[PDB]
Amino acid sequence: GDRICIGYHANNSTTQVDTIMEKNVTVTHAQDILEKEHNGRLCSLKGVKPLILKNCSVAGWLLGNPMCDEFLNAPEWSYIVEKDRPSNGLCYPGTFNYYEELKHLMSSTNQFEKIQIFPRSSWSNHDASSGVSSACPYNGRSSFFRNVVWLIKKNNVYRTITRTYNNTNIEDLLIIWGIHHPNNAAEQIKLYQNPSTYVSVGTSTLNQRSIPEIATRPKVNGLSSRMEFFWTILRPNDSITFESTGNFIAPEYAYKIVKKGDSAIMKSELSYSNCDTKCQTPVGAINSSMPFHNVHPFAIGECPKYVKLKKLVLATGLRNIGAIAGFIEGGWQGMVDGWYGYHHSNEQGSGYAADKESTQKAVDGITNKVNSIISKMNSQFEAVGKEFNNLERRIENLNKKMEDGFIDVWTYNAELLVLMENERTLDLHDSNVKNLYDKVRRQLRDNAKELGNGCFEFYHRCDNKCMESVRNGTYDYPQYSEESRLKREEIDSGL
Amino acid sequence: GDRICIGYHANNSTTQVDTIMEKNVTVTHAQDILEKEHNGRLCSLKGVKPLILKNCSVAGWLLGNPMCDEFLNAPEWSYIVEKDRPSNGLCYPGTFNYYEELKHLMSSTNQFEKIQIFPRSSWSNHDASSGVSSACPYNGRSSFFRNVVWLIKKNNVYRTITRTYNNTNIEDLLIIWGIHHPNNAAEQIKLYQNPSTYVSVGTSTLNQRSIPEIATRPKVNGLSSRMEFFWTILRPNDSITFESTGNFIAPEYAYKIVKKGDSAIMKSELSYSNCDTKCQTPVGAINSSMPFHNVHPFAIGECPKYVKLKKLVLATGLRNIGAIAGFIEGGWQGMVDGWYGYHHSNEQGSGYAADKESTQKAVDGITNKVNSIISKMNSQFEAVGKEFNNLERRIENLNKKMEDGFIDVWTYNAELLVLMENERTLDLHDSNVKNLYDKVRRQLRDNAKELGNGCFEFYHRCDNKCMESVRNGTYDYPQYSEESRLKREEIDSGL
Amino acid sequence: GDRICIGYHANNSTTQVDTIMEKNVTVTHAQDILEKEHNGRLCSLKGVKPLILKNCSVAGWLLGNPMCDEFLNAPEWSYIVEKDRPSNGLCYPGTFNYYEELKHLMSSTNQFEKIQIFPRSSWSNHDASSGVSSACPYNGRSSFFRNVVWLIKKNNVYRTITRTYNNTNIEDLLIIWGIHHPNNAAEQIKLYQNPSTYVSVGTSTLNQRSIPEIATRPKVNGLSSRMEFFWTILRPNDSITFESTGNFIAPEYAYKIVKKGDSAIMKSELSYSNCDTKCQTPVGAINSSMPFHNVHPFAIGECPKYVKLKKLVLATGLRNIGAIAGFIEGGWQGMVDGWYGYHHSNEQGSGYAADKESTQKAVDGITNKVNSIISKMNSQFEAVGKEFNNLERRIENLNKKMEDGFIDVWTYNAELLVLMENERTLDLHDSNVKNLYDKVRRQLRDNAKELGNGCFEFYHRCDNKCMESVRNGTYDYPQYSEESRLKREEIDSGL
Repeated sequence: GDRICIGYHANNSTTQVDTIMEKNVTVTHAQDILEKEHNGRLCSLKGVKPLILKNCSVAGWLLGNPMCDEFLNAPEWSYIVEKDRPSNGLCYPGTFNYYEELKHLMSSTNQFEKIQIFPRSSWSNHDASSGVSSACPYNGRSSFFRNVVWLIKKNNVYRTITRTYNNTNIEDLLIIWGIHHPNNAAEQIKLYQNPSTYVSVGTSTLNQRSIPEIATRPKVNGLSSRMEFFWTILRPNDSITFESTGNFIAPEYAYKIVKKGDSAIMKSELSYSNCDTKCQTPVGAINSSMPFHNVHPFAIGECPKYVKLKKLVLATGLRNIGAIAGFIEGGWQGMVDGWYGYHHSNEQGSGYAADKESTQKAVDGITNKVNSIISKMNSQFEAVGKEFNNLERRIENLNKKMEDGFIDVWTYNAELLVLMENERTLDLHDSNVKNLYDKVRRQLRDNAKELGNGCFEFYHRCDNKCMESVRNGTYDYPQYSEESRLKREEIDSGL
Repeated sequence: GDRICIGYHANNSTTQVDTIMEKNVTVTHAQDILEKEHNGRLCSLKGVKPLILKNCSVAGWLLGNPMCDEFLNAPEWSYIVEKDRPSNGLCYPGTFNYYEELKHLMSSTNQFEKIQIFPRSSWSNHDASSGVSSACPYNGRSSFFRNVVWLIKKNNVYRTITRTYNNTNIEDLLIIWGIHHPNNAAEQIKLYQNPSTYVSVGTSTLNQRSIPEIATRPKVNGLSSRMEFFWTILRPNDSITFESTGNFIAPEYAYKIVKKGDSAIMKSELSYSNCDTKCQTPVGAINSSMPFHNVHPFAIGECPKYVKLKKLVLATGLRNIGAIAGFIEGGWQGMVDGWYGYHHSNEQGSGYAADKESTQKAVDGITNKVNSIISKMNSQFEAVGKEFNNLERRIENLNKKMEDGFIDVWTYNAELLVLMENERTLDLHDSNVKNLYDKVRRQLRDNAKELGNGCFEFYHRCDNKCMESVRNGTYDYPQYSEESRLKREEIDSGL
Repeated sequence: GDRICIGYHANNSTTQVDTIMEKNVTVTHAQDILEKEHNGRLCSLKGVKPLILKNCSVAGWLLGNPMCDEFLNAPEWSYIVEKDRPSNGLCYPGTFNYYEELKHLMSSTNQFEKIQIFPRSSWSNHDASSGVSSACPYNGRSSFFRNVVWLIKKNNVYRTITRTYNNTNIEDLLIIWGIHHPNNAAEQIKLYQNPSTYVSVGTSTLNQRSIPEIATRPKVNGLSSRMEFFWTILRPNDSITFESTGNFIAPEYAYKIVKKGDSAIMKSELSYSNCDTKCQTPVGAINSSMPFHNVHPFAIGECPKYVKLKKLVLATGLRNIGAIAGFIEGGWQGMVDGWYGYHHSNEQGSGYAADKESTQKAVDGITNKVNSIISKMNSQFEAVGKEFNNLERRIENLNKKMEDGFIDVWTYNAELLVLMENERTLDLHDSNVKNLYDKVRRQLRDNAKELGNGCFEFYHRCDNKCMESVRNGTYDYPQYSEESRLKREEIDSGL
């Protein structure tokens, strides 16, 4: 009898970590840091709803394709949701110049107020009612974009238009107009009389004469004529003036840009649910508590940072071992309120006391290391949505390589960070047990025999209140030096 | 007599590694991981040949510059090889609209099938034979692009063309046409009669009237007129219709895009050899066995990852030391089938036994660390070739900075990874010898004296079959405790 | 009496470092590596001055806006300085085609030589003197760009211009011309007679007919007409020919590109001072001695690498502790010419000798580790300035994300590098003290008692010239083995 042992925590845990060196390493304690679940709904972003375009495209909405619903309330949004291939775009076929630029402008803007600038009834000298087509049904009748006017010759006359709007607002105004490209020369004259026409737009920034390009094209949504649209931002206290002799698709309404800020155009097939999140992805929303996720790269909100991994587990405690007598043979499930500690084995004692001056010293710098790790990726790359047209493949690929590029880097970074100070979290625990041992050996010197198992046997009488002298770093050799002085010469001369 | 020593491997190796701390550190074993050789040929890519354009540019090929050879067989390719400045481009001078976009389309496509769409003999109302020029010799005669037709007024008449092709194929069709820009008004009328002409193209996606731009320009390849070309992808079950009153350079043949996939347009001056590779660079092919190379950034195939370094050597074993008696003084060339081990020195023995329960435990986690390192760069940036025209410098520089950017990052990553767990591979070996020592000391306790050289001398009789008791972690103190009990009191009372 | 202790340096230092584990860790020695000061001036770059555009924009300079001063001396520059919103741009309002491309060309070019190509007095058949406007005052009179000529009908005639310049120079020539867009058809005819006009330019590379676009626009700087400018680089031994029937704004002077190289267009509000630097940022210049700075991302010259941090401090020495008797209790302010060492305590001695064979061995591999760290970021991303127009937002954001992207990566890299081998610099010092201790224990074996405080007491007579035997690794056990042999049996049998 008369012993003392130095050992470490063990427990029911089966949590597993990885390092550079080893795969699958059972530990006492560890934190998962990778979110891999989503709710598969689309939700508001911290109280603020998305604009859900339904089966409509941004052009359908902005121009007022009769099939799309205007948002009369002038709502603010958190993001914009567009199906992958919407069905309500340019119902009248044609092009929409710098369309993807306009889409990118939407991503920095959060609220529109639709404003009349040219009332549909103020073109006394032209027909403002015949401009409808079988390509734009509203309740089955022929119709047309609601926010622009197909101007057409009145009484076989087309008096040359010159008309100005002064932006007397505080806000930028987004204005859209268009031009008509007919099938053939008979169709031009039947609509706008004057055989040779133009649409001229002027601001302080933009100067543009535009000309009808007559060709013979396939029937899209039923027609061969096309309609090409343009757009501009009119700054405050600037004016715009349109002049045309035919083919001019006039704006009636402009869009006040009333709130700029963080927004997004998310391609998703889902629809709205009564639900709120801090983080939305196109295939559902995230419980943004953990620092990394792998659900989707195009997540918006206050989000965890995206890494392409299947698991990412931080180690925080010991490995896990029976495990009898001392630290060399494993850890003690019998220690509970501490990570490293002791075992009495006394004239009176049993054992299992924890050294908390190095146990909370350990839970100190690892829970301080833990969030230090989370915060140094505070600045990690978040991807941003963008679109490109069939003649901008190179930049679309440039953009794609850049975003895959950074995700790969940051995925490597995140993994190598966990793998590495996982190996140093464990290498610390070992070093912490090994140093507990040396602080008791450096006090109990002559008066004890090193058992080689991580325990010591005492050449003296110990006493319970003297084995806190060793736990407290207080044990004085002299006060029982003279009792050990004699007993050991008895072993050298025992049996 | 009566000793035992603990030591490590040493060998004839002169291989050298680096760490954060030290340069040039001789080791027993190490793996080079950086490929720096190439064969200077161009080869097929795993059975599949490159399309070698010879002295021709992609436009020369596609349009059929009489100097370039068509590929009648409709072959599939692995990559496309274009000299840096080809000599057979637009032999008739002019421009080729969105040329670099078309080049980028080639990089995702692997096979064309040339298809007639408008046979050269089906333009009854126009001259299809006079359209040749002295800028396009074939065997010294005047000639012209073979895949397009220079249509010219027949009998001083130019009846207005309107002609349609319906893509009744499964595949995308690449179609090329062009327009003619003459020197002066006399030259327009002499060719196409009608003084004012146009070329109109329509699909469901594209609408384009095109107009002859007459100017007075320098003589390129001998002429002052120019010819401007356009192109489009016609989707399946879509049609295209061309309408023109003059200056129209008609397509005869279209290109079926019959195989899309991984391809590339490699600028290289070399020519084909009878040779095959897993990895091709513009200056030669790579023996793609090692994980990194530094031959060229624009390598394609299954390739090692590119880093801008001159050397990259992983450490896998001990440093390398004579080195007499114990581990404190160096390692033992006399140990051979193991990294760490022992030395007998017995009543009967000599020495040199290896501790394999920690020697393959070491070759375990380092050859497991080795390929763990290679695989975490599985996702490292591979560069992709792109071209830009003289008015897209900014993006070309954007693209260049991005690709240099990522290479710099991944070069830093690769180096810091080797340097760092090189220092921990060695720091492991030290720790492994130092722990072998402690497992024999923790068993042979009283019955041996620590010599300070990494050896122990026995206060008892050892026995060969008891010095595997120490190698096996089986040595019991008691079975010869009583013999050492006495001998040591004899030293304290010896001479 | 009769002792010896092993300990480490301590000092007056209060310098603090960080690691992954701990914040704020006092040390003996450390190097700051982050520059955070600037002088707030703009200076020459290693003898070579900037071109300071003052209240002028690159277009104002190049075209010769009467308000901007030509640089008659043909100076070379190091960078170009442009205010954020200059006030002297196109004084005559209009556009400048591919303006941002031209700005990007300036960044690779270092010297212009202005060259006459078409003297203002060589247009016999047109008025070369009436082309001035109230939008371009020089000393209050009406004036105009000095490097281009507003050509106007002479005597109600406008003879069709055709005029050629052959670039007979070694250098690329930058040439600028323009076209005039009038208010209305009355204004066209009053200036250039011929109602329908064009401006045609031809080189071997460029073919361009250009047409006046008459519209009704707001009054910018007082006018509603606009003027649109173009530009091209004419290669050596190529020619350019302009042909026009009206509205043609002719070049008089071209710019020889006489020196290409490293340059930049820095947006800054400051002005020149008599001052020189190796590194300039828009808000001032940097003392480019340290390896990192955080002053500004758009710094040019030989510069430290930019990281977004507030501090970055390398550890190079010990932590800092009284600290009495041995290494377990702290370090000794009394050791001065060394990091680790000893303390005599002798029949004659006092103490405090330094072990320099492991002290310069330590200052060796850390000052070798220090600059190894600085050099592995030799290849770190340096940002490059670029501009984009209101219809290139997507790429501007692409460009912005790329440059923020790399800065974030390299900022993470730099921090994780310091934090990590700070922890291994300190973990080395500990290991170095702990190994000093073992080399004296492995020699003084039986003849000394381990005190547990990092000191040993001698069972023998020591001698000053024998306690360099322990510092030199020379101490032989035998020469005083027999004196200790006896004394220790006296302790076991003392009182």
